[PDB]
Amino acid sequence: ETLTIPEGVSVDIKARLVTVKGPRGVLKQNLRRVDIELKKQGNTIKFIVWHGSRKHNACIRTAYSIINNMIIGVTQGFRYKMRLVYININLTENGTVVEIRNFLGERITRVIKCLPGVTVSISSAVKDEIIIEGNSLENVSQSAANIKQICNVRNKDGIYVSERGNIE
RNA sequence: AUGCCGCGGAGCUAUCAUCUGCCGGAUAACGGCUGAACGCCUCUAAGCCAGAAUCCGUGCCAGAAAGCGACGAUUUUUUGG
Repeated sequence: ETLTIPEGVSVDIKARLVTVKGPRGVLKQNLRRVDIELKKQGNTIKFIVWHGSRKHNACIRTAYSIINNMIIGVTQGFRYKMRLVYININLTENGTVVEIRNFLGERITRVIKCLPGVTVSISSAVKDEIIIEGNSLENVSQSAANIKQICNVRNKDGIYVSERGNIE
């Protein structure tokens, strides 16, 4: 369990931080969640443990898995497919905020502001599918979950969601 | 002991009259995201969102008579300063 580092990646450890750099951009996360020592070998990262408890088995895994996500985020995307199921539905909003209209004919108009590093490009490749992309896996999925949650139906057709993937 | 009756300005007064009465934050229940342990799964393990007439504020009332600031003039040619 010594994950390595690809070409053109600068991993730095500083007060339990991960700040990997990449041509796609910069993406960082606070890792003040693991009480296990971190050692940087230059081309690989190793998580030594010493007589840990049961919770130590989880922590090294959680630190490891989040480590892997930063590495994929160097020069790879995190595209998510959306779905619009229906009264028809429409999306019209600019920038990193998304608005929904005619959701089951409701007069209300909702607003959804995506987290930094998550962008919508109002896809037109196919009917009823808007790609959402970015590097931060947490924010990219969090923005997508926010759109689904706010598109709620009360009392009781249901509105589902498509698959995932990578881009770039 | 306001003698009695009509009207009676002013004032007082009427849900018998008229005017005026917000939006911010943190949450509960509960629901999602990144993610494990228990090599899979799963909202939880750290964390991040969303969230009620709830709670805390801004707003409204008082203003500490022993909380405080800015500013003005400083007994007038007697006498005091």
